[PDB]
Amino acid sequence: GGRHYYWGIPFCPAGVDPNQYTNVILCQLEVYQKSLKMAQRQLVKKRGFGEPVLPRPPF
Amino acid sequence: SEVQIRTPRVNCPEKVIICLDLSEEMSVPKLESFNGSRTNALNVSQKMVEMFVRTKHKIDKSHEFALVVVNDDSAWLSGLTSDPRELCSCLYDLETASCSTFNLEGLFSLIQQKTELPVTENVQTIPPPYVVRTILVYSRPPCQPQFSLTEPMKKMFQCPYFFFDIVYIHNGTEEKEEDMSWKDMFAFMGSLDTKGASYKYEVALAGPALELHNCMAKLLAHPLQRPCQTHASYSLLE
Amino acid sequence: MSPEIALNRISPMLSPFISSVVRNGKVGLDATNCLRITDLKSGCTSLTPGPNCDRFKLHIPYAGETLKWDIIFNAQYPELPPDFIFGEDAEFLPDPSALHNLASWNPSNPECLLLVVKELVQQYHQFQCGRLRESSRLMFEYQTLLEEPQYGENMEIYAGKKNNWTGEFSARFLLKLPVDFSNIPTYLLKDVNEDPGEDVALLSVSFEDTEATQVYPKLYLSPRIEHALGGSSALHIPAFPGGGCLIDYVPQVCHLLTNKVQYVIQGYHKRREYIAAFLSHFGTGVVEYDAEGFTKLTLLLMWKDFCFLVHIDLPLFFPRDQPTLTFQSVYHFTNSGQLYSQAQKNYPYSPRWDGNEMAKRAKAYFKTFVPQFQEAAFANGKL
Amino acid sequence: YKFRRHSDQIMTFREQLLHRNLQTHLSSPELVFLLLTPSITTESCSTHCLEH
Amino acid sequence: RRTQQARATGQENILLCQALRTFFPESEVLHSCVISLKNRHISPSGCNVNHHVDVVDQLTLMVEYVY
Repeated sequence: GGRHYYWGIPFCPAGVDPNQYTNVILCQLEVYQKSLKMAQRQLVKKRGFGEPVLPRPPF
Repeated sequence: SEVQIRTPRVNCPEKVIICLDLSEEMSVPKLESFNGSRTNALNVSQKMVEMFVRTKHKIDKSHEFALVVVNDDSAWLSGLTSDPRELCSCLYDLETASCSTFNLEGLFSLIQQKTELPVTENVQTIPPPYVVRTILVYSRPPCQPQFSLTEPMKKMFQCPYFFFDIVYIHNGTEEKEEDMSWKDMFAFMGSLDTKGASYKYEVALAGPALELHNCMAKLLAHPLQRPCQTHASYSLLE
Repeated sequence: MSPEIALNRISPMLSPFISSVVRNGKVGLDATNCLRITDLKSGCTSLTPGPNCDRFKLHIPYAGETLKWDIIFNAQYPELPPDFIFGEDAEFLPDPSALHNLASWNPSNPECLLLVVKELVQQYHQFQCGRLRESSRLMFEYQTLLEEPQYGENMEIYAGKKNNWTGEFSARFLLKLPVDFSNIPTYLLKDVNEDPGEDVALLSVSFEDTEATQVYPKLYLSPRIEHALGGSSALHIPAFPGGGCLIDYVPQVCHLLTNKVQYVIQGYHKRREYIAAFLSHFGTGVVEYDAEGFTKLTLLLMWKDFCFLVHIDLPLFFPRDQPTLTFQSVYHFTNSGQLYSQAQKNYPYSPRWDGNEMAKRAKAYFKTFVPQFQEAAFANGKL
Repeated sequence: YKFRRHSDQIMTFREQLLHRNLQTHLSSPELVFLLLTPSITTESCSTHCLEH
Repeated sequence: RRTQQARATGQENILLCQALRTFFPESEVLHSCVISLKNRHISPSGCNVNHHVDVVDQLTLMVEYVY
C-alpha cells in the first residue's frame, strides 16, 4: 500500500541522492510559501495594515 | 492513492494532554535500568514525562501541556498551561492501586469537555491556530469489545487537527500466551489511527527502561511536521 | 456589519460579485485597508422570502480618505448591470467612454463588478487631477511624476475643498513602490482566518499649504513587511528637506527600502537552503523546525541505541555567523532541574558552504562529538 | 420617472447620462425627471415612506 | 416550458506537481508525492504531465555580497 503526501514527502527516500533532493525540498518550501499567500487572499476578513514609518523625530 | 496526508507541515502551537494508567501492574519493578538494575514503571514514566515537557517547552515556548490519570475513570490534574512546573507539582504524587477497569468513553468525554477542536476555511494550506494531541501510556487490557464508540467520538477523531498517540506495555511478546488477544487489543487501538495518521508503540515489561525513554523521544515530533510512523528512522550515523 | 454576516442576506444569484470585491479587500491602493460594506436594503417587495438584499453602500478606501458609494442591483434581473451614487461628491464627472468593463458588462464573470469599480476609481483619480489643475503649484510635480509610468499608473491623489476664508487647499499623494516584496516570508496570525493581504509598501504625502512647504510624509507597510523588518515602530524614514522634488525623493526611498529588503531576504533564503538540506538529509527523524522563518530546528538521533537531541539556532547573520548547535540528553537532568545540554558555536565551518556540505560536516561533527557529550552527561548530569 | 426602492434622493450616474441623451434625441431641453424612493421607517415594517 | 427544461437536464497538489516537473525535468520520474507504507522507495504518480500552470517564481535568491 502507498502513502500520499499532498505537499510531497519531507525526506530523501531510498535510492535518491539527498545532495540533489535538497533542491526538491527547497521547491516544496517555495511552493508552500507562494501557495499560502494565494489561499490567504481568498479569505474574507483582512488583517489591519499596522502602523506607518515616521521620520526620525528631532529635539 | 491508499492513504493520504493533506495537512500542511507547520510548527503550530501544541495542546498536549498526557494520560497515565494507574494500575497495580504499574508498580512492578521489573524494568531494567542502564544504571544499576531494576526500576518501577511509574518512576520511569515520571522521569520520561518530565524530560518530554522540559524539552518541548524549550522549543517555541508557546506549547501548552496537561496531565490526566486513568483508574475507574479519567481524572484531570493540571492542564492547558504553558508553565511546566504546575504539571511536575501534580506528577510527583501518584498511587497505583487498581480497584476497577479503565473506561475510554470517560477519557474522550473529559478531553472533549476541557478543550474544543479548531477549524479553518482551508485545511490543506491554511495552518491551524493550534493542534490538539493526546498521549496515552497504558498497560492493563481494554477487555476487547466496549462497542464501536459514538458519532461525537468518531467526529473528534475525524478532525485532521486532533492526534492520538499510544504506548502499550504488554506481555504478548514475552509470554506468547494469549498472544492472539494481546495483538488483537493492540490492533483495536490500531484501527482508530486510520483517521489520518498517528503514532503507536509497544513495550515489554522486561524493558529495559531505555526502550521507554527511546519511545517518548519519538513522540516529541510535531504532528504536522512529523513524517508517517513507518518512514521515521533515527540511526542517521550508520 | 462583518462581510460574513452581510453575505447571508444577499440574493444568491448576486453573491459572487460582492464575494470577489470583498475578497480583493481593496480597489486602488487604500493605505488604511479598512474596506467595509455598511448599508444593505431589500430593494424588492417586502414579501420576497429568503436571501433577497441587492442594494448596498460600499466604503472604498482611496488615498488617505474613504469614499461612500451606493451600488444598486435588482435581484429578479441579476444579469443587468448595477447603478452608482457617489455620496456628497456631486462634481464627480465619470467619463462613460473609458468604462469598457461596464459597456461590456458580463454576469458570467464574477470579477466584473470589481473591474467596473476599479475603472470608476481610475476616473475618480483623473477627476481629482482635474481639480489639481487649478493649483498649478502641485501640477509642477504631478507632470514630472506622471513621466514615470511605473509610478504614474500606480499613483493616487486627493484634494480638499477651499477654506471659506484664506482659501487654502489640503492635498494628498499616495504611491505604490515597485519593489519585489514577493519573496517575503509567511507568519501565523491570531485569527488565521485573517489575511495579511497583498505585500505592498505605500508612500503617502500630505501638505498644510498649497505650496511646497510644511509637508507630512508617512510610509505604510503590509503586515508581512512589518514582520520582516521587526516592526514599523523600530524604523525611521528621511523627512522631505525642503523645496519641491518628490521625483528626487521617491528614488532614494525605493533604493534604500530595496537595500533593506534584500538584506533580510538573502539571509532568509540562505537559512531556508540550510533547513532544506538538513531536512533532505535527516528528515526521517525530524522533531520540529520553524516553518515560518527557518531560525530554529530540532532533530532526534540515535547513537548505538541511545537517543539524543540536537537544536540548531540560526542567527540573523546566518551566512556570516556560525549557527549555534545544542546537544541535549533525554535521560540526564542538571542541578537546576533543566535537562543536561551543551552548546557548540566554535566548530568546523565556512560561510561559503552550501546546505549539503554543511549537513555532511554536521553529520561528521555528530559522529565525532556524540560519545564525548554522552560521557560528559554521565559525569555531570544525574539520571 | 423612476422608482428606486431604498435609495438616496439624488439622480444616479446612469440617470444623468440617460436624461441628457433623451433631452438630445427628443429635442426637449425642458424635460423633468420624477425620482421616487419608497422605503420602510421601522424594522417592524409598520411604517413606510414614499419620498419623491 | 420551465418544467420541460428542468427534466431535460440542460485532486492532486497540481501547483506543486507542475512546479516540480518544470524545475529541472532532467530528474525524469523524480516528480512524485507517493511512497510505499513499508520501504522508503517511490511509487508511480497519476497527476499527469499536462497542464499550463501559472506564477512560476524564484526558488532561492542567487546573490552574494560582503561587508
